[PDB]
Amino acid sequence: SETAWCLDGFERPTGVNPVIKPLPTKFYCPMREDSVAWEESDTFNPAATIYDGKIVVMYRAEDNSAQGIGSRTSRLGYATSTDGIHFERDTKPAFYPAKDNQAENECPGGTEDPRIAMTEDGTYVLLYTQWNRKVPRLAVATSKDLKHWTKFGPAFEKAYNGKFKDEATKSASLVTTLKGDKQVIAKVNGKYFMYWGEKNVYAATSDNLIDWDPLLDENGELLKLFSPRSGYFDSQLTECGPPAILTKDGIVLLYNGKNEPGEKGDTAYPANSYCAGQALFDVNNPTKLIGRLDKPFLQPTDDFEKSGQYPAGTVFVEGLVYYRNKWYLYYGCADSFVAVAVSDKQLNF
Ligand SMILES: [Mg+2]
Repeated sequence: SETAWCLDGFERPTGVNPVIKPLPTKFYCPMREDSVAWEESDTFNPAATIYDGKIVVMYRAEDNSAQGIGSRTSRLGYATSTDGIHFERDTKPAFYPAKDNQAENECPGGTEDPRIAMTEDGTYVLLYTQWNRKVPRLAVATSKDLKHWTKFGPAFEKAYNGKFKDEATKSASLVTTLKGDKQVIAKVNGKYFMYWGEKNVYAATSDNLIDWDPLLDENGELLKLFSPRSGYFDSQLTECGPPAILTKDGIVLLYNGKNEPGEKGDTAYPANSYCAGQALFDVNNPTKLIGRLDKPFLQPTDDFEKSGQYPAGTVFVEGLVYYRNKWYLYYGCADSFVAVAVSDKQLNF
């Protein structure tokens, strides 16, 4: 099969979704200095990882402090599961804006759209968006326990004398691999590597997981590994999803395509909807694109995927774990809920 390399075979378990919905839970916010209903409006765009024998989903939670996409405060919840479907949720968010070293970048919009991957020595590396209602910035935090976090600030703060420190950035997929059943961050040609971006798929390297250097073209502009394309589901945006997976057949990148309305999109899919795709890069040259799905492997199907805070619908893939011999894929549903799909497919390592 020409698509044998992809991680497909996903199925929504019958009747279980969504697995995380909003709740009226309160916590004392150090940014507001006030008790806030931190997950009252929408719970979506989740990171996922494995810690202490369980699946952990860290979901993007929004309060009702305003109406409109990007108008409120995002904080990350902490939910655990032993079956991938039923979650036990903390009442206090595990990650949030505060009067800390990142206050200016994260106030008042908070901390959005997390992805998590883990090093071989057990360090969780969180890539997320800082939102201060001016510029979204991709930033890095680390922890050993997913609760005691150190914030290191924007991923591109230092690179090339700060060239990109005030550019709008988000949505990063670190390269990982499986060593046996254990999913860990993997160097490519001696460097840590990630795919990142929303408007195109860009990349960056690092020696230390915190300071990242975006790949550039000959003019010193961001190198576009691939881009939105006329006539396909990913015709307006190509936005990186969960961490990438280095297999024997290439580096697999799950990503989110936004469909251009009308004839320059794929009219098989709803206008403006986000449906999930996959790309494949060469293991030795990780900027060399060697595969890309013509059609999405996941699309809005249930009513809470087809419309919500985002009216045109999303299945926004962002968390992915290998647990109890299966893949559990966590995705945002129309910027409003978290859902799971499960696959038995075994990739080649
Ligand atoms: Mg093999």
